[PDB]
Amino acid sequence: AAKAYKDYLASGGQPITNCVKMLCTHTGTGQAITVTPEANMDQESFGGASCCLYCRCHIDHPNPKGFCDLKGKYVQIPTTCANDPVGFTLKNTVCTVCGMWKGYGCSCD
Amino acid sequence: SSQAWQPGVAMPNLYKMQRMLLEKCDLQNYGDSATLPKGIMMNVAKYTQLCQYLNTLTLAVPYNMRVIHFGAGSDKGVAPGTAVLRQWLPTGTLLVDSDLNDFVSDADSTLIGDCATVHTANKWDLIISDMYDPKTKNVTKENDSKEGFFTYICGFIQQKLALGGSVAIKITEHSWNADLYKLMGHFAWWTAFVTNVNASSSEAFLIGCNYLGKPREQIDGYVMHANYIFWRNTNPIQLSSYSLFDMSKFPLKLRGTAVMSLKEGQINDMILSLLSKGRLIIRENNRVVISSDVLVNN
Ligand SMILES: Oc1nc(/C=C/c2ccc(Cl)cc2Cl)cc(C(F)(F)F)n1
Ligand code: NA
Ligand SMILES: [Zn+2]
Ligand SMILES: [Zn+2]
Repeated sequence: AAKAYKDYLASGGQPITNCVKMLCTHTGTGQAITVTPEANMDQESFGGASCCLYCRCHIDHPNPKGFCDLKGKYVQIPTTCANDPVGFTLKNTVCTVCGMWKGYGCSCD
Repeated sequence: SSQAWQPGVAMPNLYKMQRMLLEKCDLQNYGDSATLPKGIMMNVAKYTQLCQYLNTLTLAVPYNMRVIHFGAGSDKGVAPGTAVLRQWLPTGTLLVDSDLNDFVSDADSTLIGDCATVHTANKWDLIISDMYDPKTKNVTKENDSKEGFFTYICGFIQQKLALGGSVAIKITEHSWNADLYKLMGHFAWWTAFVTNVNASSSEAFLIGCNYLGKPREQIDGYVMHANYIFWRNTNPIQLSSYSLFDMSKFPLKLRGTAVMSLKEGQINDMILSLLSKGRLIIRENNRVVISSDVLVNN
């Protein structure tokens, strides 16, 4: 599911569109996933459900319980990658300490 | 036009007091388009301005407020409006959305199907509707009161809206209902609100603020819709997205409005005063259960 999307991008792959971009101040904490938009100067906030591959395709979520960590929340995406939010969320992962994107804000080192 | 910095324009009181005959809607700015911030959807812009306007009213805002959103599905299969409502509403607010077709939503629960197939015994604090059938508009026939989903909206308000609750219902030149206007008279205050980003359209939100459960004023719906069109035809509204660039005061302030379970025999004139100021919600606070009917056949 997540593997096929990565490869689908090849040979002129069309990225999932119609992700719901939100209006915000862009003065937020900049954390990856939040209860309200928290985009900073270098991010865009999108409605979580619209950026979730599992929700969009109407397929089960990988967690045995079937929990979605995007639905009902907002996901911050770098402005440079705002053309493909679904893709960015798959590839990258969130830091369990600071709650930032790894290599995109996280600097717990 | 100082209105350009507002989220939109509310129908002035003097227009509400006229006795006009219904005419065709002929907007001067028809065809024009507002310049939206880059990558922002019209549905997101429209709901953002509605919420910025609702912030200026006396909405009751209890703990674990209950909000229901009708006609939330877009053509693309997502719910932009619901995403804005969730941003706006206090964290933890129960938000349920609904539409005729399937869609992906940020709501706590999503109902697919028509009114006759969904049911709840629970009362709500706020009702938002974007329900609209595009085939409703027919300029070759008379523009009469529409009696489809609007009859269900009216029924839902009179049976499932908590006293002190509010509504925001989308209407247009052709998508309207006489009984709904009449029902606006059952609120402490009401208006027709036009968002600045969609001012080139006959669309408006009928806003009922603080439900009293009884007619405070007698409103003739046929006349009031005519008054609405007269206002729109004689008052060009400049398209504007200016308010979208300042979101610092956007979230609905938590008021922690008291919720009480009273009976009709206890609703005195001092209770009405509290309801009217958005200081009280009257309903029970039982677990929220929504039922969905399925016609079974082989
Ligand atoms: O009793 C009841 N009715 C409805 C929905 C009525 C309706 C009215 C107008 C429009 Cl436009 C769409 C609908 Cl669906 C919903 C519920 C429940 F959702 F709370 F269970 N419970
Ligand atoms: Na919120
Ligand atoms: Zn999901
Ligand atoms: Zn970290």
